[PDB]
Amino acid sequence: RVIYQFPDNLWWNEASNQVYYAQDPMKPERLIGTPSIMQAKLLKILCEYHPSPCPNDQIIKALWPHGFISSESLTQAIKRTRDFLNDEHKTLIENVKLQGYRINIIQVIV
Amino acid sequence: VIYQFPDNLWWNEASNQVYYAQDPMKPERLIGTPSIMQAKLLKILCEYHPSPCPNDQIIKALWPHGFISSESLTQAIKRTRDFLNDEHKTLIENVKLQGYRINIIQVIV
Amino acid sequence: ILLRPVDDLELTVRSANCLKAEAIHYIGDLVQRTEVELLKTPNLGKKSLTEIKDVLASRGLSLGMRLENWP
Amino acid sequence: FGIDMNTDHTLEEVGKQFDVTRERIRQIEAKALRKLRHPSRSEVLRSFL
Repeated sequence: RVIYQFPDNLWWNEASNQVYYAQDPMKPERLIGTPSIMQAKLLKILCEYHPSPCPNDQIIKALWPHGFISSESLTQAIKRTRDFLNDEHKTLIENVKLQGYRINIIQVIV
Repeated sequence: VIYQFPDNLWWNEASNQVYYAQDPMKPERLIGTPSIMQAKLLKILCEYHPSPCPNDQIIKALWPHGFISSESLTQAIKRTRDFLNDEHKTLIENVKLQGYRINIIQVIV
Repeated sequence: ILLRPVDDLELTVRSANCLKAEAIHYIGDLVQRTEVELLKTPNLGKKSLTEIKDVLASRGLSLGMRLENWP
Repeated sequence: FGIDMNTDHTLEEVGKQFDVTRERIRQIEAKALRKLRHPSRSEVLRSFL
């Protein structure tokens, strides 16, 4: 069981894959829900590289290894992924130009 | 490679992050990721140390391909001073007719 | 006019900077290139290109002509 | 330089025109000088050598 903490008391439980709000990681309070398989993919690419930024080419290759996909698809994926993780202030995942995207992780429980 | 500056400022080149921390392995207050040419300038300042870097070489490194207006040099330095919150010019010192020098407390390899 | 160097056009330091970075030295080299080829130059944006167009059109010249056996 | 004027002036009273600053007057004059040196607006003056 691997669980990741995000700012504003957010948690994501990967093994069962639930995003939620909870003061206690073992006791959820408000369940945001289940991210999609490609959404979990997106958080995977942002998560395996912390604290280093994940380059745009690497995430694009990983998400769609066999698809002719434009970078606009990656960017709208980030946007409509914020649509689900409710990061209105762009603080959960930071976009730094010509260097890629990052996700702010407070702690990891394994 | 891990660089310490005055006032407990830690820069990690592998992850390329700068932050305030008493313990290098435990960030306390994150400043963040400098831009590309900021990284080039920091690496130049850390790579001629102890000696300072002449202006021609930093000019040729920050913008090699095209000769650039001179002010940009100083202006780039300003931002590299400002992002590292070096208001007192103690992290980047300028030696007249000698170049630009950086202050490193220690390096962790 | 085809035998003057680029600086005669009196370009903004941004422009002359960019065109000197791509080894575009002669107005023939300016004209034989097209708008899209210039817009692909790094740091050469749309408004820079439009002011190049205005200034070059001041001197009775335009972009995109084909000059045989240049130079 | 004193063109169309009785006396020549140094950087001080040239600054006294709008803003009393020396290095700005120098840099303005130098910019004007390299701008005039441009071969496009100097052929009429080169003929006086």
